[PDB]
Amino acid sequence: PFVKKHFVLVHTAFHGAWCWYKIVALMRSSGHNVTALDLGASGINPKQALQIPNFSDYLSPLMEFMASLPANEKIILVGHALGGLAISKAMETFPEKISVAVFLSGLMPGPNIDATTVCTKAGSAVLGQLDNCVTYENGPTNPPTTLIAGPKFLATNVYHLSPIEDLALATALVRPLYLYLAEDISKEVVLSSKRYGSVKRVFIVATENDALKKEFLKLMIEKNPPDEVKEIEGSDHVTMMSKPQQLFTTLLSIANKYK
Amino acid sequence: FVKKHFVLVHTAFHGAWCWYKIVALMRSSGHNVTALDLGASGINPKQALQIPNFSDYLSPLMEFMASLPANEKIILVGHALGGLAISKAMETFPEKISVAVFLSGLMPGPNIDATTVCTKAGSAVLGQLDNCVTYENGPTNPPTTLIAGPKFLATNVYHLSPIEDLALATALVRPLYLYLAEDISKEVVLSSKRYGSVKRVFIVATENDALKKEFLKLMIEKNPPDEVKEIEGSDHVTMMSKPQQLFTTLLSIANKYK
Ligand SMILES: C=CCCCCCCCCCC(C)=O
Ligand SMILES: C=CCCCCCCCCCC(C)=O
Repeated sequence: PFVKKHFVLVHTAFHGAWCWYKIVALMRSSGHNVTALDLGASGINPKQALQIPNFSDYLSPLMEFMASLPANEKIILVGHALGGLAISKAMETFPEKISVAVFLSGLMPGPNIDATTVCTKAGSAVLGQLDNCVTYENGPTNPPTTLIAGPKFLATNVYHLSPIEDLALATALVRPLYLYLAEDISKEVVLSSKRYGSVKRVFIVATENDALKKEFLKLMIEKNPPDEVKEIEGSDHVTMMSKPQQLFTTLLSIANKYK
Repeated sequence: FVKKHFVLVHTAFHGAWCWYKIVALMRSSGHNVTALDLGASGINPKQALQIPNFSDYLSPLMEFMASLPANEKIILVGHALGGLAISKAMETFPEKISVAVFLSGLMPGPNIDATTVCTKAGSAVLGQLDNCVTYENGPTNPPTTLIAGPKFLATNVYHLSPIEDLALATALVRPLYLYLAEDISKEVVLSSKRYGSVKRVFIVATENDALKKEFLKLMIEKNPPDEVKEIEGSDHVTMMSKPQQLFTTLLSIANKYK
């Protein structure tokens, strides 16, 4: 008995809706509804990084989408890494519209390990890594304005287990990420047990993730326990690129279990 | 093995991203490749309304061509609408191009000009299936931009390509400013001494469109190239449906016109 479901996919830093193309295809092909979103200044979003210094505007595309969702319609919300922040806010704001939330190697802050804590730890693994660089559109007196992912950083830390053509796709598509202030992030993402915590949650681990160490990972899982943790072996950070079929079946299974 | 430099130019709605399979094959084989985004294409910062003049659309390529030291020749590949862009580049920097390749591209010449090839190309897209136009200059002025619908992409463009590539494109196609024939005709002027001096190869690649193939045959007849090659089983986006074949063809062309 087929039950049509609605998957909503949220990308990580530098990326956009385009990174899910293999997953979007498998979904639409099986009869499910899927929405892959471009966050602020991501993918083909019209905004430029410098134009959106407020974290609020980076998340607006998902919040607007969440608000426009029809009555009584539930979705399986999936966030990849940094996208974890975006969906956490969506969970806190519209808990009743989310069947189950999935954190794919996602930043999963909780009441006992706030957003800024997770953002600082995350920042350390990206800033200064290989050829990644920052800009100073506001002068040396102020914090760097944006972060730009380098091709070597992508090939080594993110796409090391993915098809080489996927690496080429990424280099031609990744955009700068405005370096949002922790203070601003801390005010936008505030989670409570009664709302955020009432949403079924599952975390997916990428066994060969070289972008986000398992140390930091186990920390979030331990300090903000999900309803379940699943693994995907042989996957690098971008599971949707390196292990698409496995991620797809894992998502259908998760969808079925929490419907 | 002589290292070479391939410069790829996309067609309407697309961007440098559509060449990802070809770009991957060239880098791994040792060659250098540049996949550019034209104005308001791919991740180019401009929005269609900001580039109402065709010159604005071509700027990323003209700009790239100028930065090239005359001694570093390239193989310039233009796809479909991209044919107009490389034609302009052929006229301005003729000596920097070893050979110019038109992948089912618009190939205007002295006998069949830019406005002619354009009007024809546009009739195959405007009003087709779920495509639509916008009016940012008011309801009384001609439409400003053309947007590619997903059904049109599935049926008329990616019909012979992997389903994921259709999904990829639906997530990345951007609007195209509806340039004026008058602007285009004035921007794309070609002369036998410059444009005509560049080695030119046309690649035929289309499958279930007799009229499309006819139009393509009309340009080859009116503006004869130095050679015509063919690729079978390709839909509109050969780089998606027949990657390995397109790649092989490009290397062959490159090794022959050093
Ligand atoms: C505190 C500054 C905000 C910037 C957030 C940096 C963290 C991004 C983590 C995701 C890494 C990736 C390649 O997906
Ligand atoms: C004078 C009209 C110029 C605008 C014509 C736009 C149509 C694009 C045709 C090329 C087909 C394609 C997208 O590959």
